[PDB]
Amino acid sequence: TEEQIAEFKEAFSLFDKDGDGTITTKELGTVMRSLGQNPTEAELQDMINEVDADGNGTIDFPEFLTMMARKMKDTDSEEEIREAFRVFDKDGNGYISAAELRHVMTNLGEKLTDEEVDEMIREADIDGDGQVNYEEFVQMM
Ligand SMILES: [Ca+2]
Ligand SMILES: [Pb+2]
Ligand SMILES: [Pb+2]
Ligand SMILES: [Pb+2]
Ligand SMILES: [Pb+2]
Ligand SMILES: [Pb+2]
Ligand SMILES: [Pb+2]
Ligand SMILES: [Pb+2]
Ligand SMILES: [Pb+2]
Repeated sequence: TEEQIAEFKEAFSLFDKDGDGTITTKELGTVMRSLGQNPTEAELQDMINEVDADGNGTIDFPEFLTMMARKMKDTDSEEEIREAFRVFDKDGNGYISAAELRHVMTNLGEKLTDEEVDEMIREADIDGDGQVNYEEFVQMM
């Protein structure tokens, strides 16, 4: 929509120091260093390349818009998976145990045994710690 675009155009403007309608490796360098980040010229060219679809060596507003729109979908998606994880994790210690899973399953209408739930933890527990971490949760969804 019109309103959504004018929001991304402000962020775009922040990068485009010169107001010429593109973001350059050096301009992106200036912003990233405002945020306390290094970065090398090599790393900078890579960030540009990942967004510069026409391949003329800078980023234009349409490329910026297309990128930001996919990031916008990744952000929301990440924050929804994160919220579900926090609900399964009762003590908020960063790990979902068997008792926590069984307790949530029970509320979801599924009365499982500890054997059954220990099997579900084992199914997602890649690292074998005995409980489910965040990436495993994201991967298991
Ligand atoms: Ca993505
Ligand atoms: Pb604003
Ligand atoms: Pb510029
Ligand atoms: Pb072009
Ligand atoms: Pb273009
Ligand atoms: Pb371009
Ligand atoms: Pb926990
Ligand atoms: Pb158990
Ligand atoms: Pb694990």
